[PDB]
Amino acid sequence: TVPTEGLEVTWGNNEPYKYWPQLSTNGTAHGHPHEIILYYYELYPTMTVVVV
Amino acid sequence: YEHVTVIPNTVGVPYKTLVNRPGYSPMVLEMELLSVTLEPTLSLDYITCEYKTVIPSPYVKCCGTAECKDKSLPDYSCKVFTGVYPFMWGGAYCFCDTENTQLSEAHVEKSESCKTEFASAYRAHTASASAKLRVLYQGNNVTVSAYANGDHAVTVKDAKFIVGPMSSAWTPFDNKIVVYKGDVYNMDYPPFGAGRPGQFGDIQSRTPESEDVYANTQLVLQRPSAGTVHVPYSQAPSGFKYWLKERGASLQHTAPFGCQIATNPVRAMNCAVGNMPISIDIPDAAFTRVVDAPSLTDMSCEVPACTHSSDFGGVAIIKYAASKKGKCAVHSMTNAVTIREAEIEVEGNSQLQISFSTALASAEFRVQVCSTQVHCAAECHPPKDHIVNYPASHTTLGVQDISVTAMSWVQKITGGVGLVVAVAALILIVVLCVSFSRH
Amino acid sequence: YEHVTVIPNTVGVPYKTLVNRPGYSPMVLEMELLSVTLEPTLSLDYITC
Ligand SMILES: *[C@@H]1O[C@H](CO)[C@@H](O)[C@H](O)[C@H]1NC(C)=O
Repeated sequence: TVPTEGLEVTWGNNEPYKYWPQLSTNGTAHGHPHEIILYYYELYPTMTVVVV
Repeated sequence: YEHVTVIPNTVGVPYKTLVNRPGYSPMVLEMELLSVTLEPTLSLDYITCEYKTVIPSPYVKCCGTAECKDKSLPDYSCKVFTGVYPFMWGGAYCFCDTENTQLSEAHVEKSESCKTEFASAYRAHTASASAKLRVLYQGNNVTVSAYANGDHAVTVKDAKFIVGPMSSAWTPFDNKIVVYKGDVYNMDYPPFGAGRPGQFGDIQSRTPESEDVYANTQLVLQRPSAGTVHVPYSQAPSGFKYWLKERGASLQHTAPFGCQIATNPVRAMNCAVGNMPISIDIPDAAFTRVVDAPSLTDMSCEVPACTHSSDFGGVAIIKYAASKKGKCAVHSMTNAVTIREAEIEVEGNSQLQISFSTALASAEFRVQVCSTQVHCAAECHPPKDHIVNYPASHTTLGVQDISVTAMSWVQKITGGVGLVVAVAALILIVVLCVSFSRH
Repeated sequence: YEHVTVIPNTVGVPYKTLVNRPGYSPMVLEMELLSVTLEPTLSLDYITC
């Protein structure tokens, strides 16, 4: 599981690998309906879900 | 001017900055740190090398009995065993059987392994904030390497500089740390002279050439049965036969902040946290006047398509009219936007582009060009890709992140009930006055 | 970059698609179906001569 920090993984003698996620992108729209939980699921999902 | 700034101590990210010289084109310059290399204070405590049991050739006290003389040896053991009976091809090496006793003595010393095979118990405290930074000053990649202290400014090619010193003085190291030639371990050892028998570092010495050998092997010499003309004895456990198994991961994997390991000497590598002050004076020969700058008019900027990716998923189009030919200081004033380009040659009525991004969808922003403010809008998009193999730059933001139409939606919902509170106010005054209409 | 299209199942009519990555100038490409040959899986029951 990749955090918002990113993750190191090493395997055997070969050099580790460092990984970063994107913004949980492509769950997006605006629409004539709300689609603002969509923009939220871009804009840092599952934290400050409580504010709306 | 002299310009002093403090960049966040963040390994591998290009830091762009403005150097305001009023009456001049402001020297926007790009610099980026490369190494964060700490070296803790050099203080060896003691050594642990592989011992060996030294059993000297014992003393078969034929037809008699002697005493037990004690020498000053680590884990000394001696015993006159009676009732012994020696064997060879001829059987009885002594003449009789009954009166034959035998002295048995043994102890432990160092080995020849200790010239290379050992491990330093070691005391580590405050480190040397050494580092490296590359500045792309005016198409000139100049990379320097020095320690961040505050006084040792180094100067090359019109540029003096003192990096640091480090604010966040966190170290991965503690006081107690044991080191072997390929691996360091920030673990507590027992102190010198305090090794429990059979433990990690139970044999103790200061250096590989110290003649003092603090040892603890709990050894005891048992009785041989009959004719076994040798020294049967207990077990002296070496810590070094299990000097490997307890190790687990080494501190290349226990360190936080992406911090890595350099041996002999042990440098902490690229452990990005905190911030570093850099202060650089360049005189006016690097500063071009605003009147010597081609003044831009017609600041008509826009973007074909932006995308708030990790990399420069926005690239905007500037149509412009400079006065004449010459360089121009292009600059992102806001930390949300990171232009990847320092200064551009501008000619007059012409058009070019700029590579940048933010992390949000609707970035509306004023670029600075030949000391000239220009506003421009940008609808960025959520990027298609999902895994990124590198950290991003402009994404250092907070929560107050502007949007495309949730601006309009929050305007729509603040145009909700507060108007009905104004209605509530008019109902309140109209019910107040009619109650005051009685008298 | 990636471009998923659902063209109608038409033998012998071209299709123009607007392929474009986010950030660059668009492009219009032509694809065309030529044949949709449905091969049934078979088993002989018996013959007659
Ligand atoms: C300067 O260094 C940057 C990376 O810091 C590199 O991308 C660029 O090509 C270099 N340019 C020159 C002129 O050396």
